[PDB]
Amino acid sequence: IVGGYTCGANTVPYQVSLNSGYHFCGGSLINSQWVVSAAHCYKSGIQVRLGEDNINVVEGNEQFISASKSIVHPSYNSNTLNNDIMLIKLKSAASLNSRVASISLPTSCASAGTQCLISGWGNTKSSGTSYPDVLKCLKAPILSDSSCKSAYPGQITSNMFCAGYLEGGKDSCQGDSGGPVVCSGKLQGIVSWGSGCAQKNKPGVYTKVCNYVSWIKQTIASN
Ligand SMILES: [Ca+2]
Repeated sequence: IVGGYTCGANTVPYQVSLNSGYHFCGGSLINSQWVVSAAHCYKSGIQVRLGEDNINVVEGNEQFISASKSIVHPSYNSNTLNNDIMLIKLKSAASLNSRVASISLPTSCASAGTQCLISGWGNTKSSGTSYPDVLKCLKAPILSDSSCKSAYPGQITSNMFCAGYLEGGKDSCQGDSGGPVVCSGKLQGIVSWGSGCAQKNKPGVYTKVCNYVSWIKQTIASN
């Protein structure tokens, strides 16, 4: 996260680190047994890490749980990142507590201007690399469809939205992928892609979760 702030330990309790020897993507807990993340985060042998703040330090509220199964969206296109969403089922159910809490799925889409909390352990530098050890947060609005598609002509689908600031300086970044975009108490977005981080006229692109709710709920119910 570039130009965000330290969330504070466990203030985003649905936030998950996906670990395969090291943190490589964020994810969002959606019930005790299921995490949503970006399909481009797909990797064999994920351990989901819940309750994390410092990802480098055991602070005492962690649960580490192996994935039993990943289901990438049927229509996921890795070239375009269209349908950039996947479900990861936990080998055993997370123990839900104040630090490990699921986030509601949307019952409808949010509109342009709605303020969202984006969080993650990705790069905090606009040009260079510094990765934080504690979870970073950014409040950012949903951008207009038109400003989204204007920034990335020929790349934005009805399954994607932009959030952030056209002026740049504040964005999600490498390491944040898969992570939550929460607006008004719902998971509206997943950290998907972008052109660099926090650049002018290059806001973050997010998987539009509200298009996927029936898919998630059917899939979870059948798995
Ligand atoms: Ca930790």
